[PDB]
Amino acid sequence: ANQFNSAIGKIQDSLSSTASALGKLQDVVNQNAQALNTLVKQLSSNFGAISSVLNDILSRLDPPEAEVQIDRLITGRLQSLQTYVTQQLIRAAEIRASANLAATKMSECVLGQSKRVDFCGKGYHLMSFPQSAPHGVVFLHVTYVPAQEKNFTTAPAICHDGKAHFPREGVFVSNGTHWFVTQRNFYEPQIITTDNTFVSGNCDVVIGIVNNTVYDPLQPELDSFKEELDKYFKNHTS
Amino acid sequence: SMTKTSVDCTMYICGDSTECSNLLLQYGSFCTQLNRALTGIAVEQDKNTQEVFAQVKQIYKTPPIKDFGGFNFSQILPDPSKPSKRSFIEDLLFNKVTDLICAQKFNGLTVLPPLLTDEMIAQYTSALLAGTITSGWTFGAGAALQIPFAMQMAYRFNGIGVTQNVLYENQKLIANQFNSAIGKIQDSLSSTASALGKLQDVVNQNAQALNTLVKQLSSNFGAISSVLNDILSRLDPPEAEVQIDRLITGRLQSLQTYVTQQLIRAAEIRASANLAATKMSECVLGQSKRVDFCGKGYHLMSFPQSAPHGVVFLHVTYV
Amino acid sequence: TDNTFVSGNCDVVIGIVNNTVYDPLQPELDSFKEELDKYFKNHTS
Amino acid sequence: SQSIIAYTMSLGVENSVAYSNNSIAIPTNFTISVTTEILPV
Repeated sequence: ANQFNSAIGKIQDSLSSTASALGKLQDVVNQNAQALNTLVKQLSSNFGAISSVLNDILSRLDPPEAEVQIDRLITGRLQSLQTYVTQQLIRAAEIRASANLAATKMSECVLGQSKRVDFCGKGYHLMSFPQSAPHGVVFLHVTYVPAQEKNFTTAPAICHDGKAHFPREGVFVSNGTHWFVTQRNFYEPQIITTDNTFVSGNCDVVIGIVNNTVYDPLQPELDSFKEELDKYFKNHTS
Repeated sequence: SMTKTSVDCTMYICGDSTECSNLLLQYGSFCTQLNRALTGIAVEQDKNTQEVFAQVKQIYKTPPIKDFGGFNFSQILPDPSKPSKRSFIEDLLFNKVTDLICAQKFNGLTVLPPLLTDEMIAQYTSALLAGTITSGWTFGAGAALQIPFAMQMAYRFNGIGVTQNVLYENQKLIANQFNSAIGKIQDSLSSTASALGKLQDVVNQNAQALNTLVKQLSSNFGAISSVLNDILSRLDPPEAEVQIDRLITGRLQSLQTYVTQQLIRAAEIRASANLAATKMSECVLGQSKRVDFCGKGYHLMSFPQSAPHGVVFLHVTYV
Repeated sequence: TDNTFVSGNCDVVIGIVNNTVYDPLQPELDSFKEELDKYFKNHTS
Repeated sequence: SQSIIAYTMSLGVENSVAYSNNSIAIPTNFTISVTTEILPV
């Protein structure tokens, strides 16, 4: 509870203090601003003609001379307009590719839970929170990352009765005294039992197997009965 | 990544001409749009190297005493005894991919050097290789967890539905199957030089585009002569402005045609870079259950390798 | 019984076959019952 | 007394992870991290 609430507070502080994290969206505004400005500023260029003003060419030069100068003006503008449209088609292919990626993360990270690496963000993905953004969308990804680690002693299998005991879930760890079973994602030491392992093959086919005693939870409960039932059988004879 | 090129509008259209430079002012900002477009391509070429080659900011190293359980990584890992850091496979990957540079730089076509050198590319590869070997799947989702490599194959088999008992019994059989398969990779890349043709098409695409862009200068474009010194020394200044304008309009469309083609090829190379960045994270760092993504069969591990203007992935699958 | 689980009955499943499910507790307890028979004869002897 | 300096690109902190057959590392703790991604639409 204190880890998530403090992390959201860091997102609020990082978003309020740093305004450049949204520059990916500010680039979209800049690309459109530079494109809208370039198209209108080319109207003042002469485009190989005498003057860019169409009212000055028509009211001065003769009709045979005016049609030639205006032809250079119109053709030069069409090339500038086709250049604008061509640049818009290129930015259209880039914004649709980013939209397909946003629609993919919205489905896998937000709606469901994705196990993909470096897709929903660094670490094991847990939940994703979408947020509205101008000309875009912002994703808040909550992930699971480990913090503290410690080196342990391991072994591929446990040899008890002459057959290798492989861990059912987790791995084998030991501090140098007794062998424990714990998960890979977190350390929760447990006693080796028949329910935590399974018997496959023998002890010879395993390279690096160690010898230990697999605790049978039914062994003390059945032996306690052999003690009690013999005490009952002794009373049956008396 | 693709070859970074920067073309000056002035020297390509009309060089060493003051009268033509005044004629270019009538066409406005055409240099600004063509220069920023080619500049934006060169910037995106370096962004593809940061999103693909270097996944993490932590460099991982190989321990001096190597016991991997019978696998031989000497071919995939770089050789420290060589002057240039590379592996045995990357030695062929660099050699099978092929002055024209200085000749094109004389006409105003500048080849920009890449920000990320090939030696630093091999370090990012060796860092991801040494991390996949020692840390397994742990270094990608967080701090690197020390795990023996023999137990790393057990988890990778449990993910595809294979009980780890097959590993410990077939440990000697799997050792011979992997070492023999990696040996076939070096033998196939040495005999067949066309396996890298996907990268050779990128070099050929830049070579044909730069050469054709220069060949457009030899055309007169409906004028008397394609040489600038001829028009100035033959026709009067009032008559010369007409013939020079014919060379300007043609070479402007020829330069806009090259920029248009490069902006289209830039979208194709970024799409392949995003696919390489996705396979770098899912196949190499972690283990993906996706089909026909990390390679045919049930995926196990992925080994990246450095390649000119690209990256080579070595995929190990369970068939 | 540890490798399988009980769901439904034999009449609902289409294509079910008849066989014996080995329970590792049966021979351990049946032999334990034989020992109790031997233990009871030891207390009477 | 500051100026522009030139240097070779650093490739990141070099950390050699230990490796052994009988040694393993398991996390004793964890954390909950929140990240932000901005995708234009």
